[PDB]
Amino acid sequence: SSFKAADLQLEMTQKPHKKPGPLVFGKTFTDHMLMVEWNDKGWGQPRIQPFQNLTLHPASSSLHYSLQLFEGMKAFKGKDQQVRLFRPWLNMDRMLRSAMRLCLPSFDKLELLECIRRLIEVDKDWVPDAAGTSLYVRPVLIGNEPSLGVSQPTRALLFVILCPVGAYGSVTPVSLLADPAFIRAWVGGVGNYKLGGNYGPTVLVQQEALKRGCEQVLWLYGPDHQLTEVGTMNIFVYWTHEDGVLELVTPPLNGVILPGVVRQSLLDMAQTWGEFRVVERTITMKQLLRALEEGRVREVFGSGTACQVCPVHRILYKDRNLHIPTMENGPELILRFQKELKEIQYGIRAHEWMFPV
Amino acid sequence: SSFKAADLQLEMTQKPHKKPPLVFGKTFTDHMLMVEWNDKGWGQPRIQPFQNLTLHPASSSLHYSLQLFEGMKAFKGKDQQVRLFRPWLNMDRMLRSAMRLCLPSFDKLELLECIRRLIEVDKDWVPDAAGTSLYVRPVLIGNEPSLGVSQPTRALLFVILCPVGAYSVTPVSLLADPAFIRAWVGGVGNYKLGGNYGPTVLVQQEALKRGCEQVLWLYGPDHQLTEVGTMNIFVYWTHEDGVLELVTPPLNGVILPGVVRQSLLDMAQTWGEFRVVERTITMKQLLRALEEGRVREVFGSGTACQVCPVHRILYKDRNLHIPTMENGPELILRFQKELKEIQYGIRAHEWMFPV
Ligand SMILES: CCCc1cc(=O)n2nc(NCc3ccc(Cl)cc3)c(C#N)c2[nH]1
Ligand SMILES: CCCc1cc(=O)n2nc(NCc3ccc(Cl)cc3)c(C#N)c2[nH]1
Ligand SMILES: *Cc1c(COP(=O)(O)O)cnc(C)c1O
Ligand SMILES: *Cc1c(COP(=O)(O)O)cnc(C)c1O
Ligand SMILES: [Cl-]
Ligand SMILES: [Cl-]
Ligand SMILES: [Cl-]
Ligand SMILES: [Cl-]
Repeated sequence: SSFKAADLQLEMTQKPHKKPGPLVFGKTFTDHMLMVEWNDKGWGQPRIQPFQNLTLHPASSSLHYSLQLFEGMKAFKGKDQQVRLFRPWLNMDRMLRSAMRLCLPSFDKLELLECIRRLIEVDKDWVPDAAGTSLYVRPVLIGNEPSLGVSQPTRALLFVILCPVGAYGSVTPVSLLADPAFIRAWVGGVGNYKLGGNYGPTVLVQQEALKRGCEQVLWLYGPDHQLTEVGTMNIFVYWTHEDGVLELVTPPLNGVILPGVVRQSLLDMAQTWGEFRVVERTITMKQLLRALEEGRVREVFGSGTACQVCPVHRILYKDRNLHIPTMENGPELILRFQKELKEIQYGIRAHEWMFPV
Repeated sequence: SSFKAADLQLEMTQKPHKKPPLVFGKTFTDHMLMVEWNDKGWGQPRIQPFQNLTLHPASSSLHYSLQLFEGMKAFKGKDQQVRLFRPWLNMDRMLRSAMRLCLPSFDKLELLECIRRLIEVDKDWVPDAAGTSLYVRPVLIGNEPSLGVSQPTRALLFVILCPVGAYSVTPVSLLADPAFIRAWVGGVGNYKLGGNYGPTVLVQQEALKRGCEQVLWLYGPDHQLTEVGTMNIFVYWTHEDGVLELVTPPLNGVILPGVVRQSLLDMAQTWGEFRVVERTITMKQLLRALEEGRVREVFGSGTACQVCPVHRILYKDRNLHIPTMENGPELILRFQKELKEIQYGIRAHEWMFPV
């Protein structure tokens, strides 16, 4: 029933744009896009087409009832000009889970991956090769039922667009607002899926953080103020735990955590090293407060595709500014992660995580 | 800064559609309202032929759900006068929604007049059979062509219209499973935002699979009854203190403040015949009240279906008969009678806004 890469239709652009000569994340797009339509006849043939507007019926359920989901992954170009995607199978898996949660049509993950490979191959010259640059890949699946009844759509659109990017200077630390009034996601909810509806409501919360002199939001959960995420990034703490053991901890996948690809990759790398405990456990502000008083915290940071690994130096909680000594500790773990990831992403070391285009 | 109705651009259709049993939200009228917002502020509002939207693939409406909507009804009286039901409350709510998603503010009375003009142009689409109306669907979306999660510098406000029939005293069954969560305290379930709806589609499919028609949304360790489908919930009973009462859950974060809900509270409070309260309702209380024969009627309220009775609730594996229909339903019938008198201009009333 899935659309097939074997049926890919291609229309080259006749309005090719000049590439960037200052890359602002997510604002510059390449010449082509993928588009696939689904209706009562199933999936149509996939097509690579020139970058262009979507035409939607004004009642489209994508716009009224948020039948929408997305992905985000990067492709990187090595010195030899070979382009490789970073662990894209995980994004495909996550995308399909999102689709099922929103009653959107199923597709074949490898068929989509091949279509995306073909699209990036067409726009290969858009993938920059300067240090710290990449191509951001944005798949999207939206419902497209022209009806105001809240219902499973009988029509949908799957499309993929591409953006050359730089950093989002990838080792500049940030300050976080930690206010329990704002709740990103709830157990039994959809916070662990990459659905559009999870993001729009955060915009005002981010504005409030800025107003309070902070740069990003630390999302707290539950009566014990668990640290869940930071902005649109997973949170990690490298510390000596209350039992005396040095560990890297991140919250477990209990429903309010988006299971990041970078997150998983950091756990995977640190487990492979075998040099300290690597654990998924709830982290509370009580534990962090005590650990900071007792000098046991080394580094705190967010993980995610767009910004990679970002250090945190301050947390504002219950009107008090908590200094986080991440930069004082190197930040050694952060720098090590960034170096090993860069070697893999740009092909300095062969690795099964990279998917060649 | 707001767009002004005085600046309205009118483009009449050259291809009118053939007019219509009306199925909710699937038939559209000939025209729509469109207004764009960008760095220069609001453009001039426009009434134009119903037509597709053209959106940049990076539009923040489609990636980060920078989208909200409204729903309200216009009614045509016997003499063809068309009137909107309490539209000021929808404009108020729409603006609260806009602020919550960092979308641009607009002047509520300017939008109302633009909407009046649109309905006037499409006045012949407003049906006048008993139980029929015109459903008005305003929408505001962010339209920033950027993958950054940020306040948009572009937005689009549009309004489409649907003639509708019934949706009106046929009772429904509800699935009440605490696994399902519509909204949480500290969330945005109390705003009419697109994001609150998409996740419910799968849950509604589970309700159907279990032989029920709609979802009774439970919340909290005490299994509070919050909402029913996309409708507010009311219970008419004799409470544990022996007092006859109409109760609906309070606006404490997980309840969408319905216009019909407020109207029912206003109406019953004005009668002064029984106690009318906003208080949480738990399954424990309902189970006990059912066993003691204290429950008279349970129903949902909302624009598309008005007031709908409930006759059954499946609470996990236990099937509960709700005696609404054996009790008249006297309250539901009275509310429906009085609202009809007001909506269709039988009785002049400040709740109605003439077109
Ligand atoms: C939703 C995926 C695309 C995307 C949008 C966006 O706005 N951001 N912002 C990010 N990082 C901001 C940030 C910096 C430091 C900390 Cl500790 C937390 C958040 C990311 C990423 N990655 C991202 N992605
Ligand atoms: C979200 C606004 C438009 C809209 C869509 C939709 O699907 N519905 N469904 C409704 N009612 C179903 C229902 C019937 C009985 C009970 Cl007890 C609960 C829900 C309504 C309405 N009103 C509506 N509106
Ligand atoms: C996308 C996302 C992440 C993790 O992203 P990866 O790029 O898969 O590592 C974490 N949290 C939130 C809220 C996200 O949207
Ligand atoms: C719109 C809405 C209501 C109330 O609707 P009114 O038509 O304003 O009475 C109640 N609950 C939910 C979930 C809604 O979307
Ligand atoms: Cl992998
Ligand atoms: Cl998960
Ligand atoms: Cl009013
Ligand atoms: Cl409210």
